[PDB]
Amino acid sequence: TFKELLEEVEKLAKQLGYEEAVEAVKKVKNSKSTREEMQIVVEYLRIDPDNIVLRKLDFAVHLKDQGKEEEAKKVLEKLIEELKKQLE
Amino acid sequence: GGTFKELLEEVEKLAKQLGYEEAVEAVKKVKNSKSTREEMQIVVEYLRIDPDNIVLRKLDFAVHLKDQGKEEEAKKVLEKLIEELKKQLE
Ligand SMILES: [Zn+2]
Repeated sequence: TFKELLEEVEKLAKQLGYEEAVEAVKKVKNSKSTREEMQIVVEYLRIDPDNIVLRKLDFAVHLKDQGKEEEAKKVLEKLIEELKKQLE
Repeated sequence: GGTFKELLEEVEKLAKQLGYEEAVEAVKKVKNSKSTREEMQIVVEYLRIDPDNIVLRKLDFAVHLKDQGKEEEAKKVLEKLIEELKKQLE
């Protein structure tokens, strides 16, 4: 699921020491709507504009906002793969 | 240098001069948009094509801010982007 993929992202970014990213993913994972998800993304984009997790999370939430949930999840699967490859 | 749209016109001209063709067309489309919902629709289609383009990234953020009714902070983002583009140009 989207939230399950978010949880894996959060674990990998945590293992990588991305604490701002961890905070935003966790808050998006616990959001009640796409509006709130996107509000969270915007706040963290302000704090860390170059962060690869934030940038991919932004694009995925955009896709979820459009009802393109499968593509949104494919974005996170690719982010998970990138995080893993930095880690192994 | 004034409204959101004029700032967008200036981004569009500098990005054109630098040769950012995708970002030029996105900014042109955002500028001619009827709603923040349309503006965001355009940003997303162009983020898919070129996710690392600096103009697209700042445009996305400015449109978010406009979406939240923070029009003045959105203009400030574009003003910072215009400053950066003018730096790489001269
Ligand atoms: Zn965005």
